[PDB]
Amino acid sequence: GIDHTSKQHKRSGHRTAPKSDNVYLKLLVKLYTFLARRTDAPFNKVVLKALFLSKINRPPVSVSRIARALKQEGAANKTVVVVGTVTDDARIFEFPKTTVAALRFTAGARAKIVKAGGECITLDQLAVRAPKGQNTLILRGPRNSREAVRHFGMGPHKGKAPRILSTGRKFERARGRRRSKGFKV
Amino acid sequence: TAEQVAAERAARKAANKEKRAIILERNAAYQKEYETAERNIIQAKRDAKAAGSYYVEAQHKLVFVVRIKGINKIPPKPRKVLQLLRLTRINSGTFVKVTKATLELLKLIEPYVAYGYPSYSTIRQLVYKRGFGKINKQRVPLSDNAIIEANLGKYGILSIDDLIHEIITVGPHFKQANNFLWPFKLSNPSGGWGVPRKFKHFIQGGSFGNREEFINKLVKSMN
Amino acid sequence: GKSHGYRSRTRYMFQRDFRKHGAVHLSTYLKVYKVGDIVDIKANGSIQKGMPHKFYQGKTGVVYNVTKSSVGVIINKMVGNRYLEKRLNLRVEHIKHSKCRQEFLERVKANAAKRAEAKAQGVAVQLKRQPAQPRESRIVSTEGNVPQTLAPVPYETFI
Amino acid sequence: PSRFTKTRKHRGHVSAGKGRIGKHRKHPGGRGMAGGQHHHRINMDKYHPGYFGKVGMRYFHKQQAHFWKPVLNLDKLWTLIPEDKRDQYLKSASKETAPVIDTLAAGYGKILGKGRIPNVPVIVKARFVSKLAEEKIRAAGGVVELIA
Amino acid sequence: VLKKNPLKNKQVLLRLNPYAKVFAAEKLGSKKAEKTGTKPAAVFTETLKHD
Amino acid sequence: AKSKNHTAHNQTRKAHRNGIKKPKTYKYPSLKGVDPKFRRNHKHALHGTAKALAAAKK
Amino acid sequence: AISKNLPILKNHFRKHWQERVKVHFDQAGKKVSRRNARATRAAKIAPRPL
RNA sequence: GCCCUGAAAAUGGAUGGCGCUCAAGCGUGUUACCUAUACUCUACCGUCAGGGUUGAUAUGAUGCCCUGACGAGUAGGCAGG
RNA sequence: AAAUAUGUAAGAAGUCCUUGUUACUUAAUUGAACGUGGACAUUUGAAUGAAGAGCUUUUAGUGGGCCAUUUUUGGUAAGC
RNA sequence: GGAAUACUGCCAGCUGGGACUGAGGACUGCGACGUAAGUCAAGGAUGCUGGCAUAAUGGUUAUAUGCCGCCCGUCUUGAAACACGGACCAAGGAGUCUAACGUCUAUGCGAGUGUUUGGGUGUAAAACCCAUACGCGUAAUGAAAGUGAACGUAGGUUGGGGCCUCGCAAGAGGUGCACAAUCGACCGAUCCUGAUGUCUUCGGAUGGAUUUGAGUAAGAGCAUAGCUGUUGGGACCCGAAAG
Ligand SMILES: [Mg+2]
Ligand SMILES: [Mg+2]
Ligand SMILES: [Mg+2]
Ligand SMILES: [Mg+2]
Ligand SMILES: [Mg+2]
Ligand SMILES: [Mg+2]
Ligand SMILES: [Mg+2]
Ligand SMILES: [Mg+2]
Ligand SMILES: [Mg+2]
Ligand SMILES: [Mg+2]
Ligand SMILES: [Mg+2]
Ligand SMILES: [Mg+2]
Ligand SMILES: [Mg+2]
Ligand SMILES: [Mg+2]
Ligand SMILES: [Mg+2]
Ligand SMILES: [Mg+2]
Ligand SMILES: [Mg+2]
Ligand SMILES: [Mg+2]
Ligand SMILES: [Mg+2]
Ligand SMILES: [Mg+2]
Ligand SMILES: [Mg+2]
Ligand SMILES: [Mg+2]
Ligand SMILES: [Mg+2]
Ligand SMILES: [Mg+2]
Ligand SMILES: [Mg+2]
Ligand SMILES: [Mg+2]
Ligand SMILES: [Mg+2]
Ligand SMILES: [Mg+2]
Ligand SMILES: [Mg+2]
Ligand SMILES: [Mg+2]
Ligand SMILES: [Mg+2]
Ligand SMILES: [Mg+2]
Ligand SMILES: [Mg+2]
Ligand SMILES: [Mg+2]
Ligand SMILES: [Mg+2]
Ligand SMILES: [Mg+2]
Ligand SMILES: [Mg+2]
Ligand SMILES: [Mg+2]
Ligand SMILES: [Mg+2]
Ligand SMILES: [Mg+2]
Ligand SMILES: [Mg+2]
Ligand SMILES: [Mg+2]
Ligand SMILES: [Mg+2]
Ligand SMILES: [Mg+2]
Ligand SMILES: [Mg+2]
Ligand SMILES: [Mg+2]
Ligand SMILES: [Mg+2]
Ligand SMILES: [Mg+2]
Ligand SMILES: [Mg+2]
Ligand SMILES: [Mg+2]
Ligand SMILES: [Mg+2]
Ligand SMILES: [Mg+2]
Ligand SMILES: [Mg+2]
Ligand SMILES: [Mg+2]
Repeated sequence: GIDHTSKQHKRSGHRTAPKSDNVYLKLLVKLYTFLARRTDAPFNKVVLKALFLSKINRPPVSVSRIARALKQEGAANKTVVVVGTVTDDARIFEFPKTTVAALRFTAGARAKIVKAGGECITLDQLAVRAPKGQNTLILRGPRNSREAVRHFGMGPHKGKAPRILSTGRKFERARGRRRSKGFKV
Repeated sequence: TAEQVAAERAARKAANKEKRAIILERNAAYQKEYETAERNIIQAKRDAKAAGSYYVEAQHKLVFVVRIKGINKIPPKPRKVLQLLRLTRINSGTFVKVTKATLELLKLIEPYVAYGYPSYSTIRQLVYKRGFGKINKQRVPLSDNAIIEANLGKYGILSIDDLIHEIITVGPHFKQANNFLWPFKLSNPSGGWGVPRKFKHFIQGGSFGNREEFINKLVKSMN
Repeated sequence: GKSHGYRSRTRYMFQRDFRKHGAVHLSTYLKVYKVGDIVDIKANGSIQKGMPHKFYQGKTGVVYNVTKSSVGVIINKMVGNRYLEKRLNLRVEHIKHSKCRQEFLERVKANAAKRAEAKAQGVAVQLKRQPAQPRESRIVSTEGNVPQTLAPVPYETFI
Repeated sequence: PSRFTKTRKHRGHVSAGKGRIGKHRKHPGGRGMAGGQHHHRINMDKYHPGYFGKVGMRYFHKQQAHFWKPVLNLDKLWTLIPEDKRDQYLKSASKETAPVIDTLAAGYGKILGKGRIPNVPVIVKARFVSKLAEEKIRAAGGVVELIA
Repeated sequence: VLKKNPLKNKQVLLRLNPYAKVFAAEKLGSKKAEKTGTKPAAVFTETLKHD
Repeated sequence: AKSKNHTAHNQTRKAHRNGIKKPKTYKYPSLKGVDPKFRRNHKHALHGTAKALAAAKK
Repeated sequence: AISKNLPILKNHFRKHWQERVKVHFDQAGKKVSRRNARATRAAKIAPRPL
């Protein structure tokens, strides 16, 4: 027998393929499991992983998040990658040229990006132009933005947000919320 | 490319020829380093006697340790120590550098292990027969010198006797060289433990504790 | 009923030392405490204001605050299976600079200097502590020292 | 679907998945929200502070959307102008032919001042405006026309 | 595929560490010490056989 | 029906299953409870040093 | 009972609700009916416009 | 020290039994010998981990392949069938 | 006044040099915080180990316990 | 005085007997012996020889023999129990469906999203099509009247993948999304300050505060679906004394 120090037969807590059944997605996945295996180039090893992620872990990169990321110094001529889908943002007016590799573009998103004289390519299109991620600028969306995570850590004085199905006064607003009704959180 | 292959292949048969003679040069040296040092302590004793004094030896810089207790019903503290010394199954063994801060581990761990001072002979047969190396978490036998150099080369050490040397002499990269060695998985002693019961002290009637020099006869029947 | 008041169990803990009662000397008020300072805690039971609770007796922490008559100390308290972080407001009479912290800094200075002198000769150093090694060979001499040889002593009562 | 369900994998183990000591029984602790003030108090402040007792004014026969004033930030605004017709005014900024934007028509009822609008005059007509909404419309050569 | 031990099977012995070749060839698993004459001081043996 | 009253038996084992660690250190930690008026003025030394370091960007 | 961190539901089913359940299977059925009665009203109402 | 006395309970019975007296008893020492699902080496099953591999190259890329480690289980969780 | 248990420390979130901010503080360009610029990356400041570190969400069962060495309270005692 | 010998330890000294194993399936590695050709025990067994045919061998079954094995199910600290149920067999026999939800995953579209109340249509409860609304989301805060989200490249500091520059490398510089800690700014509540003005009671600019908010600070949601979990329901199945 062995005094074990570690849980035996523990599996890594890590996705190993995408959960999806999307034929095409398993092809991209088949692409970059080759690119990441047969090149160094940190970039591939990253996208190959990013492909396995679930819809929460792939929050949308916005069109304006792209516009701003390009204002970075020595950025403007890089091609921004978004292993996930890119949405449109009514709120920027000036939107630069540049070519954007994503998984999906909303209608209005490739609209903006094209009309600005720019390109909208799929990832495998990126793969051929840049087998090593040359001039790629990977972008990730605001994960902790979900309505869901508002309630994570709900507790006295935690400042979080109750799971309350229908809000207002008369809805968890009295005893335990104000010094005048019992106490305060 | 048919004349580029032998061009590199015999560029490696060349390389391997040199390393093989360097090793020879070293191993032949080490021999005398031992041969002399051991001789010296002999005559040092004879001389101090001659002059009516007493040569007293340097305290041992190295011990080898064998866990001789099973895994269950062990108290938390010595249990912890037993692990940090990589001794987490019965009859496994490791080498320990003797300093105050390891000496008190051996204390804490004593009625579960039997240890002492290994001879060159024992350290040699232990590594040859049962020496495996730790590489990428894996336990790999030391079948060829290439394996050691691949991993201990950065510290010197590019042969098995380089390893042995760094162990018995202790010093510089003992930490690394010794950690490179997987804990030794010894068998039960062929010929028995020489004692009615193992879990008394070696002084009290056998096994467990520092049996000093005597460790060697044990490990040789476990090896 | 059981009793678990705030100063319960502290009949000897918050007691003054033998023949060291009354007035707390003025060294205790002249010491200066900065944030990040490491202090031992040891309540003075004659200074009833700003006492540590009896738990924190003998514990050692870091200053996170220096107010008028007190320091704020951060103590890591184990509760359940996790360490929780505690803010303490202690008057200066219940606090003390940690010696082992003052020795550390001395060794930092000492280490900088040894490093200077060494590099101002390009030579090596070893700046880090090694533990107590074995023992090298010796030759005890027998001159003036012919071994008095002892033996065990017989039993003997004497009442 | 049932065939996908744990209670198929439990077939053949006593007690389903519900223990031997503690059983699965009819309502231990009581049906619904029993004793929120008693044996379930901890959960009911923590997870639900505020639940018990009153606060504020009653209002008899409150009619929702007497209070109907949907909000629109400058943040958008230019969305209420058809995609195509938009760049027209955008490139030809003028106090002469500035696009009249009827926000009440679009379903709103108050312009709020979040964001930045480009320096291009606009006729904004709405019930109610934030003080800053006005201040930013005026900033870029527009005006607010209060309507009803 | 099969761990061969060098303390048997002279071949894998020779693969690891040569010199074995010269070791064996030059005996020296024996080899005699050179004789000396150091005799222990009179105080030494007085004390040995003491009491 | 009297029953066992108390113990801390096993409670150590439980705590050490996945337990202790320590409690997470941060350069720039929580100014919770630090002297207000020290803080107030510190806001302004900070505004300054930054503002001052703008005198190098332009 | 009350447990975990979940919304506080108010599902009013304490009343023999099962006795008064209306499922609209005849959604298809009564659409056809609704038409086979608009055409047949248009028929008798001559050229008038319904 | 060992032995003897002190030493009385109910079906017929218990150094486990037989039986053992320079013991097959008591104290001690020395060797050999027997034996676990434990230890050592090896095969095979599975689990986990780390790699290699569809460049065009007959039939499995969630596949093939190389390597290391590990395997008790109620209540219970999950997975694959 | 032990033994055994028990707090903290053993550096990069560090060290030193120059001098910048502020409404705090000082008799005071004094301090106290926080920084710019410069210098020191071989043992960067004990040992051993690390089968990887960190982290989030959600949910089961349980919430009668009992035993042994030692410490120990009640009881003549108890398989209390 | 000069030897032996015991005891202990070392040999990369030689050697006999017995036992179990023989995984792998072209080559490739490290070697060893050779003056060489070449040979080898060197990254896992080959050679020679014999035996078996209504048979050798093997699977199953019955019996005998050696050792071993109490009755399951249950509650329980503890059951083979002198605890309960169960004589035997077959067939039936228990976590369901629904309304509303939590978390996670898949999918569609995305600052939007949901065709199915209804209309159109049909090869007729299907499939195909659709206008107005409505719902949820894109605004918060306050008991309310109400007011309502850029000083700044939508801020500063510190980690930070990836990318870029130099390097032959090691390394150094640059930019640094997600995430994290911290300082600050913005919106509402609160407590102050109370300008220009006005009809003298109206108005509320501005600047603040160890106060406060389920907020802002280049949106993420809406919808179908599944497991697990939640509440109400006969609510996993059978069971009261009662009313
Ligand atoms: Mg939001
Ligand atoms: Mg708070
Ligand atoms: Mg023998
Ligand atoms: Mg034997
Ligand atoms: Mg003996
Ligand atoms: Mg015995
Ligand atoms: Mg052996
Ligand atoms: Mg009491
Ligand atoms: Mg007391
Ligand atoms: Mg004292
Ligand atoms: Mg007082
Ligand atoms: Mg199951
Ligand atoms: Mg089970
Ligand atoms: Mg059953
Ligand atoms: Mg049951
Ligand atoms: Mg409102
Ligand atoms: Mg907006
Ligand atoms: Mg009771
Ligand atoms: Mg009891
Ligand atoms: Mg209890
Ligand atoms: Mg209803
Ligand atoms: Mg009811
Ligand atoms: Mg009907
Ligand atoms: Mg009509
Ligand atoms: Mg009698
Ligand atoms: Mg007897
Ligand atoms: Mg006796
Ligand atoms: Mg005897
Ligand atoms: Mg004995
Ligand atoms: Mg004996
Ligand atoms: Mg076995
Ligand atoms: Mg198992
Ligand atoms: Mg400790
Ligand atoms: Mg739980
Ligand atoms: Mg629970
Ligand atoms: Mg519970
Ligand atoms: Mg219970
Ligand atoms: Mg104990
Ligand atoms: Mg030998
Ligand atoms: Mg084979
Ligand atoms: Mg047969
Ligand atoms: Mg039996
Ligand atoms: Mg049965
Ligand atoms: Mg009972
Ligand atoms: Mg039973
Ligand atoms: Mg009985
Ligand atoms: Mg019963
Ligand atoms: Mg029956
Ligand atoms: Mg049946
Ligand atoms: Mg149609
Ligand atoms: Mg910026
Ligand atoms: Mg009934
Ligand atoms: Mg009845
Ligand atoms: Mg009644």
